[PDB]
Amino acid sequence: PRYGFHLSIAGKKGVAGAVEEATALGLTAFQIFAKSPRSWRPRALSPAEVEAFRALREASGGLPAVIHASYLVNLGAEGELWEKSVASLADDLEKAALLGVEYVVVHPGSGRPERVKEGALKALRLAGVRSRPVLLVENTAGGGEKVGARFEELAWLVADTPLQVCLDTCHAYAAGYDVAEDPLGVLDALDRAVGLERVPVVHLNDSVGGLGSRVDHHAHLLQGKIGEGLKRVFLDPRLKDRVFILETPRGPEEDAWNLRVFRAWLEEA
Ligand SMILES: [Mn+2]
Repeated sequence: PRYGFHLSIAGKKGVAGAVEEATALGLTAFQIFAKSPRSWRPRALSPAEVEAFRALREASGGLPAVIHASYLVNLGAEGELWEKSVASLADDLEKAALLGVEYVVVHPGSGRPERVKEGALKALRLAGVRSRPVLLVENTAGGGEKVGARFEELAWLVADTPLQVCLDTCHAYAAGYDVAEDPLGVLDALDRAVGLERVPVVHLNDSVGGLGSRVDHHAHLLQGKIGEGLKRVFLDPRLKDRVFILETPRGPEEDAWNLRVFRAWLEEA
């Protein structure tokens, strides 16, 4: 299984900088934003930057890449925040298409599940996206009016659409799926409801919150409540050809810790 982190695109290196950092760190997959997640403004992507990104990626393994939509996106919003969210996600998809990034992942949002599906489909249409890139919807911690806590709901969300799913282990744990003590059972449930063939990317986040706590607080590998449970997910034979992305604080110390754990686990495949 491939593994990586969420890398920065800020600075003079732009998105090309992320490709370089992935190679430097020795990652086998990576994730980036298509623009600052703190603002709705789209980030200009020049043809030269597109060429650099593609050339750099292809020259060093063509590592699978994922573009994460901003947390600002809420496809379940009833108000005009919906239009802003749909347009922002369409931008992510358009940028991904230009860069040759195969996946864009977004959280469902909060509200009526039907509104979320409507939003996801509208974004795909606005972006004029074909079979590529593929939009992935993540399962969530649930609670309140958050959509996607149950795998069965996600299965309905992607039914009759080209949407696929991104499993987040922290979200699942927070929602009530015992990834810590029954990681195999959680994957069995996901395969029955959604089908693992439609889960190309896994956000292998550990959790600060407890089982069914509805708390969405990511933790580094081995530093949360799931612990070695994530090892069982990472090494499950059914996911051996998937992409695993950790979404936690970045830095030399943090990265070294996480890479040492990922690599130790990989040796146990
Ligand atoms: Mn989260």
